[PDB]
Amino acid sequence: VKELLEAGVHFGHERKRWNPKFARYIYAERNGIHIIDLQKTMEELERTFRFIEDLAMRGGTILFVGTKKQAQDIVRMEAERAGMPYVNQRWLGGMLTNFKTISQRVHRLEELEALFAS
RNA sequence: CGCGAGGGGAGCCCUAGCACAGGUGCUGCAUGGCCGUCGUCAGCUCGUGCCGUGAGGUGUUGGGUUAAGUCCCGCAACGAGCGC
Repeated sequence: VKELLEAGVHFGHERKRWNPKFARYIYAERNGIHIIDLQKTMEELERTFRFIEDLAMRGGTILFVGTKKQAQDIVRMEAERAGMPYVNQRWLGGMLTNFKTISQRVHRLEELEALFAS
């Protein structure tokens, strides 16, 4: 089930504007674009979900983020459809790093959300 | 007190003396207060996060607008205070 899906049309991307580090994940350069090695992809997908799963079952929250248009919307979906926080707009600076202070606004949200109906 | 004369006496006053007052005498570079000026000009900063060996940055650089740090949209920043 997996392979086919991917092999479908979900691999190989940016071309000639890469990073040599990422050279471990790549099959070849067809007509220009870098054809990522899915074979290896799979292997990694595993360990990844393993982690996700080994966490999704222990009451742990995850934070998804995607501030790019060619991927905004969807991320908005998959998040609400999982109750997992997320970021679709401008990922403010110091969120995680200055949470306590960013939160201050979240509180200001309800501060109004309440004064809304009154 | 006292028949009374007169005698003691608390304020206030006059003399004497003691302790002290008073000085627009100096220092506005010892000061408080208050006033004048840049100028009512659009400005000056703070809390936390982040960058930087550090002084310090970022915020408050950029795009449009305004009498305006006025408002907006952007953004490793997220907000706030004194000014407007």
